[PDB]
Amino acid sequence: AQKVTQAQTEISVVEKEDVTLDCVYETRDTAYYLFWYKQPPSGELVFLIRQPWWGEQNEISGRYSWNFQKSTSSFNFTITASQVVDSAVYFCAMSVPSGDGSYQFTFGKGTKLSVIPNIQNPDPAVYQLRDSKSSDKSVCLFTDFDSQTNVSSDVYITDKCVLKSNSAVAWSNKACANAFN
Amino acid sequence: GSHSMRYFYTSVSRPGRGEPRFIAVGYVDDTQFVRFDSDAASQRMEPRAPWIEQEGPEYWDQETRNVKAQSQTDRVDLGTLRGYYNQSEDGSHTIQIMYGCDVGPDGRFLRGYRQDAYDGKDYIALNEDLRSWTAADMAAQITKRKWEAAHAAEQQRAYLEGRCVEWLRRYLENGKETLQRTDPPKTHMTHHPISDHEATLRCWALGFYPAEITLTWQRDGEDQTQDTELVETRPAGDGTFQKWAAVVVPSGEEQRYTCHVQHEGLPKPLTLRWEP
Amino acid sequence: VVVGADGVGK
Amino acid sequence: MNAGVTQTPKFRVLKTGQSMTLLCAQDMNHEYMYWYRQDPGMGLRLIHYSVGEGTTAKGEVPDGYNVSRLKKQNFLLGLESAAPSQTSVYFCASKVGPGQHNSPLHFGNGTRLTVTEDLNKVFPPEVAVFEPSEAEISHTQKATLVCLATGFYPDHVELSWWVNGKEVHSGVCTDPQPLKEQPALNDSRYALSSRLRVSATFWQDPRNHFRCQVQFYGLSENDEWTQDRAKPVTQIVSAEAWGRA
Amino acid sequence: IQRTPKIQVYSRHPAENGKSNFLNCYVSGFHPSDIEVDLLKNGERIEKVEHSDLSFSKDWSFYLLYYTEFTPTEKDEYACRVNHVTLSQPKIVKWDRDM
Repeated sequence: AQKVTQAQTEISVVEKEDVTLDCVYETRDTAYYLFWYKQPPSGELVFLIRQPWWGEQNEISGRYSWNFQKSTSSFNFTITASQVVDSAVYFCAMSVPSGDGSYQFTFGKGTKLSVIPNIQNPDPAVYQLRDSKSSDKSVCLFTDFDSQTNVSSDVYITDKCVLKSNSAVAWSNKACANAFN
Repeated sequence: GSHSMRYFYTSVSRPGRGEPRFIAVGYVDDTQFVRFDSDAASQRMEPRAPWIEQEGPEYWDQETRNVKAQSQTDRVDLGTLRGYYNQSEDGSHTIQIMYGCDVGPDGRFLRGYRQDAYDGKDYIALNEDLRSWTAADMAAQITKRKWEAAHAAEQQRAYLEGRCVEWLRRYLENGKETLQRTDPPKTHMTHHPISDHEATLRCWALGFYPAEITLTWQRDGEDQTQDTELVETRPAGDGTFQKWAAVVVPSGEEQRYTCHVQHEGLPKPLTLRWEP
Repeated sequence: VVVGADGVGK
Repeated sequence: MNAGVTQTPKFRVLKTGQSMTLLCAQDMNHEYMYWYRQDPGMGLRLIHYSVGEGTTAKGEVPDGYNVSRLKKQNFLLGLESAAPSQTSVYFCASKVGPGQHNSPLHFGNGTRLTVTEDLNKVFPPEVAVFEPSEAEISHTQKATLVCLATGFYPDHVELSWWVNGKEVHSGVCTDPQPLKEQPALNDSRYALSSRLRVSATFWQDPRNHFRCQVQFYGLSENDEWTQDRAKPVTQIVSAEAWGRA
Repeated sequence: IQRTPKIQVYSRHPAENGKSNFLNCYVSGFHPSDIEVDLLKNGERIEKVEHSDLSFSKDWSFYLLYYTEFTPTEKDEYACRVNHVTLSQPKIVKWDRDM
């Protein structure tokens, strides 16, 4: 029985807020190490922290704090004053001695964190942009919209993109207005 | 009364001859109960006492993998320390690791130990507070710094105050019929004339457990250690122990000498006197 | 039972 | 200092039943090395690994991969015959070994491999810069340029805005991943959008040149190629706009 | 530094002639652990010799027990032959029950 479980797939919070990412490990081995890794959209995988089995309940490291509870077999991750930077995928993991004595890893499936900015003066608006090469082609820009707002036939409509301001783009091949609804 | 559990790890380098030899042995009190040898076809922790045999295969898996894990560390350690001491890789060398805990008549924690040694000399020791380390020379001063920064002591202490006692207690109950029972010393006396004026008396004690025993001589009722001799207590090979005490007396003055035997499994001390 | 292996060696 | 876990290529596209070796090297003198893959909804499945010079051994998903560890430094991942199943993101990794059990895994940058039935589904992007709305400028006194790469496959592009000859970053926003122009299709082609916001006075100055630039990673020179549209090789496709009163 | 082995030779049970028993050779207080230990019968090696698992004492000196089934014969003279890097040549020590 080697298992790590991040029952959270998708979870979003507004910036300048606490958020906790849950992680549940399951092992009969008693000399195990727990890890967390950050994966930014960049894709790379970065070491954040290690918990030894013998180690204490809370560890701190800047804005980062973890809660180890053997009883609950849990190793839940908390960020204070969440910055858009935080926005990433977060992997929980556990290492235990394999048969040859070498420590080897079990990773959780990961949890996608979106830290969405606080728009103080939402000025929602929609614009028509002209292609510069006079190709009469055009795109619609929905920007300055609320961080709450988050909507999306033959009309491609992107994700939100955080610049501070929000910004989604939509285009097609034959209606800027009805789009986004 | 007070009991113990101790593990003894021994790692020897064999340069060219292949991976270092590792051997692990576990004792409760004076009674071994487990073992591991890197060279054994087995490749698993093995029972050495009847009362451990009943541990399910998940016990033996975890014990095997943990102890193999340390065997690999010991391998890297040998090369690090050869590095620290600036020794050539021709020579064979030895890391020994002893650790374990004591419990009281009450079953509670009294003391823990973790001690290592390079080439059979103190290298580094965990102190009695289980929070600090004593380094024997400059090489171990490096290891200490590392272990201080890694909080390694907290790992030992968590075991020593934790699973070490948890399991000592299971062992002592599981196998109580051998471990908490005493075998009293079965004793006799021997007489060899050495000279035409001097002779030797030898006080024997046989098949006793555990191995702590006090042999002593008196002369007309008064303690005598002048011209007396103790042997190292030695194992019988059947879980019991043997030991003898000799004293040299003038010939024809044997009756004045008495031998005193004190052991856990004796309500009163025993007393012997040469009988032709 | 044995200690977990040393998390950092000498 | 140390590079860590270095792996190449960053990008590769194969026809079914072609072959490649992903190369990994680590300058940290680690004993353990690993090859993982990462696929949506499956996190990190280990393929093969190695606990020392000369000692490959299977992981939870070995089939169709093989590996070598001739030297401590490097760990080679071979695809002898490439399957569409093997389109994935491949991540090398290492770990110091028994000197430090508590050691975590050090990952690499990662290879993004796309295996396809036919290299005629490969297409470079078409890139166009769309100009700021006059509305935006007399409302917010700023000007958002959009850039749009369309119709490229595989999804291997890197977008960069360039103002008067120099790559910029301030004011830039780019979609995290390329979206699919036809999400029901396994062979679908891709779009990426990006945005560059500037003070209107900067956009209205016709001394300022804007260039959206998309690096596309496609066919190597060694791939054969028997069609009348240009070999879709690794190349840059740009789109340009000048400032405008 | 190298510590040289202490050697004791004895039986598991008080020795009576023609009687099932076990001959024992305890080597202790030696370092390093690479030791070579045969039991002898009238100076000839006995082939069925086992030994306890390697351990050590408080002072880090290693100790081992070598045993083998035996039936003493009022006749056959038994010993233990230890060989260790501290010794210029094998040490023989003759078994002495009357001790």
